[PDB]
Amino acid sequence: MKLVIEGTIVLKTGMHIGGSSDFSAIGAVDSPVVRDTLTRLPLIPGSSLKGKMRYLLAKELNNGILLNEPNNDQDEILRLFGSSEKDKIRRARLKFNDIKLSNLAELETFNVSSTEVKFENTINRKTAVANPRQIERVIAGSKFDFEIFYNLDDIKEVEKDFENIKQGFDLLEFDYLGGHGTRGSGRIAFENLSVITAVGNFEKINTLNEILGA
Amino acid sequence: MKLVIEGTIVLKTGMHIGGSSDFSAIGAVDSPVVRDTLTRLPLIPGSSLKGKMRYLLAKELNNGILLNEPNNDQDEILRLFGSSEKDKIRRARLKFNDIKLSNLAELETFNVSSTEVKFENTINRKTAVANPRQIERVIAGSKFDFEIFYNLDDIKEVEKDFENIKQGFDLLEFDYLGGHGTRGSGRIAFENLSVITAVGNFEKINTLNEILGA
Amino acid sequence: MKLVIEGTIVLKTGMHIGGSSDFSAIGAVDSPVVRDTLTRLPLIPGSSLKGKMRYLLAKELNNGIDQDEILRLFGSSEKDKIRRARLKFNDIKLSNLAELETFNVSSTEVKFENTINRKTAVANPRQIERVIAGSKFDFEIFYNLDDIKEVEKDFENIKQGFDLLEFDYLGGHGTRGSGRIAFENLSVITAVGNFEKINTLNEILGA
Amino acid sequence: EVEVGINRLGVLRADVDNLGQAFINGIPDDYLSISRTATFSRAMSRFFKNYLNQLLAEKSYKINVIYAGGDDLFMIGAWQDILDFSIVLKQKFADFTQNKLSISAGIGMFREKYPVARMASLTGDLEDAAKDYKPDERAVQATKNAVTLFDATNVFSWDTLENDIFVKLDAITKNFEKLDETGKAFIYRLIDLLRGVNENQQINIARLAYTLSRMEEKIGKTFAQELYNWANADRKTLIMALEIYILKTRER
Amino acid sequence: TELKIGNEKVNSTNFGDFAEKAIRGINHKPFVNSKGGEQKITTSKIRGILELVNKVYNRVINTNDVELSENILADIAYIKVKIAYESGREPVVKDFIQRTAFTAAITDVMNQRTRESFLLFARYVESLIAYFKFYGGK
Amino acid sequence: TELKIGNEKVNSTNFGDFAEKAIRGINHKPFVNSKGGEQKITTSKIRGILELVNKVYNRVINTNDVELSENILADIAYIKVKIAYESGREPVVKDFIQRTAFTAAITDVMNQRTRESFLLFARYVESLIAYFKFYGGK
Amino acid sequence: MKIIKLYFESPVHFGEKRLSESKITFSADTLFSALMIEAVGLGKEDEFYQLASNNLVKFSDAFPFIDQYYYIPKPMFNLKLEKEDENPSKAFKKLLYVPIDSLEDYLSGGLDAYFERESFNLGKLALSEKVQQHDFKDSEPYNVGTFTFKENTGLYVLIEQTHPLLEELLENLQYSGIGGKRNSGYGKFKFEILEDSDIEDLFSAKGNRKILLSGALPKDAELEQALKNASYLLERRGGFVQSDTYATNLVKKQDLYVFKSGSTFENSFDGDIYQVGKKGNHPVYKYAKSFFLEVSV
Ligand SMILES: Nc1ncnc2c1ncn2[C@@H]1O[C@H](COP(=O)(O)O[C@H]2[C@@H](O)[C@H](n3cnc4c(N)ncnc43)O[C@@H]2COP(=O)(O)OP(=O)(O)OP(=O)(O)O)[C@@H](O)[C@H]1O
Ligand SMILES: [Mg+2]
Ligand SMILES: [Mg+2]
Repeated sequence: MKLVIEGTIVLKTGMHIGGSSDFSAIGAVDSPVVRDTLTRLPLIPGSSLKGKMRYLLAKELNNGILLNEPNNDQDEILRLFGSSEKDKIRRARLKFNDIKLSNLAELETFNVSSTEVKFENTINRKTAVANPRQIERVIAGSKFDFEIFYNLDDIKEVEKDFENIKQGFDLLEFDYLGGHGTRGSGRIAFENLSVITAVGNFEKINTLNEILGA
Repeated sequence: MKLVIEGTIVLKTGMHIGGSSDFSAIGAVDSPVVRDTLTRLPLIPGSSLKGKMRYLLAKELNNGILLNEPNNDQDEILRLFGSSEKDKIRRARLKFNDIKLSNLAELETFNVSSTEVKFENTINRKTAVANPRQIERVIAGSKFDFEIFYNLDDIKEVEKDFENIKQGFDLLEFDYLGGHGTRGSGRIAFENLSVITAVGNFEKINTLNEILGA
Repeated sequence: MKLVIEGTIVLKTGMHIGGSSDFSAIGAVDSPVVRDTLTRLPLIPGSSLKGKMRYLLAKELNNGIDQDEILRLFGSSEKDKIRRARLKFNDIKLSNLAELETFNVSSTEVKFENTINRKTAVANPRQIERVIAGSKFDFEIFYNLDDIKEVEKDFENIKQGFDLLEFDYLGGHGTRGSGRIAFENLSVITAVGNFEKINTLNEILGA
Repeated sequence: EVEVGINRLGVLRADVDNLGQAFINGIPDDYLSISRTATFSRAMSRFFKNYLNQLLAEKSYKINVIYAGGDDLFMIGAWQDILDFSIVLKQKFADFTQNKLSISAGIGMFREKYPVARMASLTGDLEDAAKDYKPDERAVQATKNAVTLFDATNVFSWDTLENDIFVKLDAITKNFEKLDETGKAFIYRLIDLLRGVNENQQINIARLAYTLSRMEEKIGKTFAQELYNWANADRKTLIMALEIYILKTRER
Repeated sequence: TELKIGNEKVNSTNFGDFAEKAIRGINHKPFVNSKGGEQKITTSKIRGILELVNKVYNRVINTNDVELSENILADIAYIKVKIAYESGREPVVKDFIQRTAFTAAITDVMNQRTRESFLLFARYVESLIAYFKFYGGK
Repeated sequence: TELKIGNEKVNSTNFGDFAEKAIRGINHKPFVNSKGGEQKITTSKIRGILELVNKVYNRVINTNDVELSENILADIAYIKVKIAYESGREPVVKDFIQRTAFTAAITDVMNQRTRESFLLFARYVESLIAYFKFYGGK
Repeated sequence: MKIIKLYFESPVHFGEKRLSESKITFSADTLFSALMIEAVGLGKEDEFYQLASNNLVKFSDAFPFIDQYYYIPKPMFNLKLEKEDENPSKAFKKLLYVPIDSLEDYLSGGLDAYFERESFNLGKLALSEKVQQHDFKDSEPYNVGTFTFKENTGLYVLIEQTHPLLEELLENLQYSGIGGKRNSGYGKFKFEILEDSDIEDLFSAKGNRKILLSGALPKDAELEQALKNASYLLERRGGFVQSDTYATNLVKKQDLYVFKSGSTFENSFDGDIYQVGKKGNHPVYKYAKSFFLEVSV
């Protein structure tokens, strides 16, 4: 059995995820955001979402401290995100996906594009001279509908898996996703968190929703 | 008699299906994909598709547990994908073929290339220092027309064989197709599935075509 | 009295025929392909094509229901029913080097594969040397006009074997994606003697 | 019985060079006697038969000698045993004959079901390729003092040339046992790009640049540049020593 | 092949040696600024050169046309424009661009208009960065 | 993709060289003041012109649309208006525009209306700024 | 006289006793067997046997040719007139084939021993690992000894007084291959009758010593005459009868022992076409007529 965790990621502040492939002009942008190559639609890579969620959850579950290596995290994190250790390989019960922004029509109703330009600078404390940059940033109010695949392997510890999934989601809500988060950017929110059966039906699927929506 | 199963593998997210080295620079593409060597077109190996599909079907024909060798999995899996067990050699009914990118012209309609470079990194936790990595991925929206030959050893198992084939295609929907799938990549979809008779006119190919296309 | 059947084999998905055990490294090509002894160009041995075509025809003309057709077309020596041959297969050398060199690409590729353990989930990276797709192999098959009545049935069976090879593979790990081929330029022209019905034999292969 | 190695069958065909000439004119005319000729003949025969038996019985050798007799030698056994007993055979022959008679060998790798007649014929023509060795094509007759290592074209020697190849083999074995276990994938890269250097040279200098680029905390770049230093002057020597090292250390 | 540099000629076989020679010439006698020098270019300033070249290398590495397309040629010309622009910003960059004749190689690539020429140029630049590594650091 | 700078058509590969020609021509033979003086256009003014071009380029570039919509063309016509205003205010800016075909280039983009035309115009202006920074200095 | 040059387009298997090894040349009994099989194919085996048994078409075996250098197996000279100088030892032992124009130079001495062998390079022997695929049983790995020639290299056959029937048979033998695995992808060649001028002088010459150029067996009458001051070598010519219309099963033939094609004689004998298959229902023949090259020591 396999389950699909749907939901939406709503940007609270501007969100920047780096990665640059071509044509950064000399007066326009210095750090573009990652975009879907075909449709040019900005996206949240599943790698970055998975990594931030794993970091926050592993730090929270262990002791509040996290200095180890990913293949030596706690057993919940190891069983939910995977482990490549030689003799102890845990197959990941989560398959994150790349997350394109869904409410572009809603944004176009407000006569705005999905990305803004943010003008920053650093001020040399010696001479008080400013060095300007130009960060492309996905505007607040953008919504990213996602889908995370959960491989239902153990029928009994699925509840603890989903409690930790919700805990990691809530840790992201009080943190940033991608880019210069401590300097204002990156704030996000989660909504419409619902798990559904990929094929067939699961006995505790009404329980797994109420431990996701609450 | 021989049947040909046609379809399209459409990339929902970027796919990193390759492992071939093609004289890569230090920081250009740290992980390239497999391509057709002559036409440079991106390629889905038939071995990769066959192996992932066999894994998913053999696990989902138990269900949920698969810890044995490929030759001890299941009569359905052995008769569909092949067994080399010394006591009972089984000839595979499915002949997978390497799959090339079909809609390159449709990609050029959007002035986009066939692949992309996805910048990732890794954050150490005892030192909090990143470590980049650039992996090549075929663009989401790429389409791969495939033909898989099926041979009728007996027509009393063809209906269940196509049940299992459609099931494996469905299980590939909620998994990835080889690569960094757990971290966003590899999500695919199956479209325009059909089965036709290579030579002759199979009597009950309408049931097979209505069960492949659902 | 002698017929030569020309034609070209086009590699569609890459082909790995044969194993020549020599010059292996830690990475290596764990399984190389057959090549010419002198020019080192890859080839399809006439034995490989002959055997795979005979396999396809024997499993086709029988369907679990060898026969006279297969024995008279490929030969026989089993215990009493010694039939000599009518088809005389030849080694097929790689024709596309003028074309393959314009792409600045070698005639062979190294395909990277792995098997993943189902208990320990541990991979195992194997390398398979493979003749790249789009390679062409112009061939010749000599047919001996032992009997003039059976020519049409023999050539219908030859075309059927070619067609069965079209929906199959020719060498190596085919069910894992390799070894798909195609045929074109399929013509038969009498080499010695004069066959008045060479037109219908060309129409058999042309179809 | 091996744990790390290759599943190949190695053979040896050692033939003393110019023994017939050592009988026709090797012994001085002034010192020509029936007793002296008989002494030399019996010494050579006893050497071959008896001392091959005793040298193999001295310690644990995985050799199943087929023929010793006289002036000839056939051996079948573990591949690494053939390789490491070839040197023992050459040094023992040099010691017993006081460096007066040259010897040639030939080693071939075969499967567990390879035709033994084909084994013998291939090893014989490799032996001939070792017999017809000449550093320069100016002097009359061949030096005959050479060994062919798995190929008729790979005619190495027993002199300072084999000294160099074995020093390289020992150094590579000592150094390249303990890498990062991840950056070792460049070894097959080097092997398949140095398989023959008469073609596009771009990738060779590119690998040189990559080896220079590789910069972390390791043994350093002493041996990482010694690879480059030995990659130009000794091309066939490097490939032969590297392939011997790979076959010895292959996890097969 | 046939990549003009200004004083010599780097063919497809001779990019790494010239790159190491140029880096040694850079490492020897460092740059002279207003205050008599003397600091050397940073790893994240030859970075920019390396990703600038790779942003076309990734698009040319996987193709089979002998001559570069008009889209690739435009991006190479844009690389030339960018390297001209950034050299005016910092002098420690301009000496790197001059002592290692980037501009002549780019212009010859734009004159040859062939895939192999740009591959050789990219190999030369990559070897240049690789040789800056293992000599300097930081 | 074929701009009409002055009397010579500009394609997608000669933008850098033609912008270099424009900057060197201005640098070698500069504008003469009314009051018997010599001065160039300041870096602030050309940077403001580039910013104007960067305002529209930052929204055009994040698209796959072949032809620019009516809003982009309206913004381009407004930028042409501001070019005329700057030319009318300071005669050095008018001279800089006239020696190049910056007005003629913007008119060609306005007449072509395609995305690629404005992309080439942005490339040309970026190269003008690049070769000002390289040649004029700072 | 009439050098028949055979140019092979595929590696050949000319096996001597087993499939795993191949030799570089085929003998004259092999060629006569091939031509007799062709003649049975087009229904004139009787006229071919009459021609060959009446010496109207007598041929040597296949010798190598490299770049218009016609080669011959090292003649079995008694070497009684060379002990004065040169190397009367194993130096002239690895030498397998000498050129046929330089034979009188070799016979009188002065031909380089080392130089020839590296000069004599025509392709190389090859392994060809094959199998018999079985659907459920184990596959049967076997290998075929093959041999590929160089680009400008092949075999050449000496024929006196070429015949229209022989020309017709050699056209048919192009498309049926020659050698071991000819119905597999191995036997394949094209030929040129190629009359030659510097060669017919060697066979119009005279001399005391005669060089046998075809594996021949003397008649019972002249064995005593031929076995006088002769330096010969026997070889067994047997194997299996290759025909589907013989003895209704796979039966061997009477092994025949013939003088090798490098032997030297003082007395010229004319060999015989030997009935080696008698219990079957067609005459299996061993072509063992004699083809000589007279020289003078
Ligand atoms: N006492 C004596 N014994 C043998 N031959 C003698 C003697 N005095 C003179 N001669 C002459 O020498 C040659 C020998 O040629 P050959 O008859 O071919 O005989 C073989 C072999 O029987 C003989 N042999 C081998 N081992 C011994 C020993 N232990 N003692 C005596 N004799 C022995 O030598 C010949 C070996 O032939 P090859 O191995 O091929 O020679 P090579 O050194 O390998 O040459 P190369 O390939 O390196 O160039 C006759 O003329 C005889 O009258
Ligand atoms: Mg000896
Ligand atoms: Mg001997």
